[PDB]
Amino acid sequence: AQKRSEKQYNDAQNEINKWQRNAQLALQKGDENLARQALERKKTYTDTSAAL
Amino acid sequence: DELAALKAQML
Repeated sequence: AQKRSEKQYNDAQNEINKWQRNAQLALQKGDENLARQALERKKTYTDTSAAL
Repeated sequence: DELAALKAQML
C-alpha cells in the first residue's frame, strides 16, 4: 500500500512538472487561460500531495 | 492568481 501511495505521489509530481512546462509555453504564447489552468492544477495537486 | 499572471504576461 505504501508503494502504491508513493507511486501516486510520484505521478502527481510528474504531472506538476508537465504543467510547469505548459505554463512557460503559455507565457511565450501569451494565452491567459493556459497559464491559469496550470496554476490551478498545481495547487490542487499540492494539496493532494500533502494529504498523501 | 490574475495579478501573478500579469507579471508572467510581460515575459
